Amino acid sequence: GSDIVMTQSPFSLAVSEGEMVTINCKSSQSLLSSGNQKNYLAWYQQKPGQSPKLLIYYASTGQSGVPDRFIGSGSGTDFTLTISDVQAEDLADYYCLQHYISPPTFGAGTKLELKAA
Amino acid sequence: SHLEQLLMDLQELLSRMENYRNLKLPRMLTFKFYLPKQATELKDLQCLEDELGPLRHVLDLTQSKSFQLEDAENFISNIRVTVVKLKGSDNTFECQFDDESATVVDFLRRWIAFCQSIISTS
Amino acid sequence: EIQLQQSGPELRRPGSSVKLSCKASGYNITDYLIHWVRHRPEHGLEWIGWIDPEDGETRYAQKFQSKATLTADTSSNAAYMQLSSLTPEDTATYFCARSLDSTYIYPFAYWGQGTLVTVSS
Ligand SMILES: *[C@@H]1O[C@H](CO[C@@H]2O[C@@H](C)[C@@H](O)[C@@H](O)[C@@H]2O)[C@@H](O[C@@H]2O[C@H](CO)[C@@H](O)[C@H](O)[C@H]2NC(C)=O)[C@H](O[C@@H]2O[C@@H](C)[C@@H](O)[C@@H](O)[C@@H]2O)[C@H]1NC(C)=O
Repeated sequence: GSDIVMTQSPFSLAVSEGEMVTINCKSSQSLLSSGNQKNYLAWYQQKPGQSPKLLIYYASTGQSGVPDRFIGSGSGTDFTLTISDVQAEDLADYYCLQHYISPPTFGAGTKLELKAA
Repeated sequence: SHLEQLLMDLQELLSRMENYRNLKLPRMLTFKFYLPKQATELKDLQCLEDELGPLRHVLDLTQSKSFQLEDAENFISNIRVTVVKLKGSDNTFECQFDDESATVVDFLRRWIAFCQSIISTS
Repeated sequence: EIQLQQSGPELRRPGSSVKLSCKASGYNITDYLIHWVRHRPEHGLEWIGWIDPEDGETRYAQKFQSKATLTADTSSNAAYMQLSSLTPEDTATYFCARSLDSTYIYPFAYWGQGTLVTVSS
């Protein structure tokens, strides 16, 4: 009951190569730090047969080696992960993670599948 | 709202103590604090104000060993000016709460839950 | 270069215990925190707790406070997690991960290959 709740949508998604993908995460509480001016939110990608990998932290900052197609945006309680020019390699599960107040909590996830264009 | 502002400041503090590695004192050591019970009234915020003295010393100390709390002073200042408004117009009423053992983190969480319960009633 | 090698798969009956290991290489495990996160195909990702391997501070999710015990050994450059009173719901893939920075606790990165724990009634 006390925990911060991550509502992630959509649950499943299949699109064609080159199209743009929108994943939404909504939080029951603002994740913005008043002193840091940063949003305590991250995005994870789990390709099949692999461990989860960090894509984006502090809402909009990409990890090294993450292609520019991945754009995180949002502030406060509403956040968005964007993938443009989606590639075959983007086949994975995607999770949002808040860590404004412990325990850190994950969204339910988004399964992304790709089709030919 | 004023209560809205108080809740935010508490949650901001809790956030910092849960995200910054070197803020160990407020996370690991227990002190004897005034904690809110089921009894829930704006008068009871005097108990919170009485602990602001000690709390500043906690933050000042944590600051001196970890340079991740530069805004320690006006943090307490913000909290104090918000609680004094909520307390209402009355001669200062001695805190009527039991004295219980908890960490600074646990202390904050319980005053946070206190605020949230009031919000529900209004 | 940074890697976290986890111990192999485990099989337990309910009420049993299991201790998983996370050996760090490429860096000194003291320098960063170690987080534990489990994955269940129907319930997604779930954070368990973290430990500061330098001084041994631990932080747990309330759900796991009685069940779980985190541990590190500086000599072995390794972190450990023990789960007790196992239930079939505890069937999962358990990951260890490292904090991203040495200063900040979250988020976690550089995850291990995961340890499959199977609990059968
Ligand atoms: C990981 O780092 C530990 C402490 O790092 C210290 O600070 C660094 C910035 C650097 O200056 C380093 O040289 C420092 O030691 C090591 O622990 C210390 O190790 C020394 C011997 O090297 C030992 O005399 C100290 O008692 C010990 N202190 C503590 C608090 O543990 C780690 O060394 C490992 O742990 C030792 C206890 C020992 O079992 C040894 O076999 C290990 O290498 C560093 N780990 C590794 C893998 O290098």
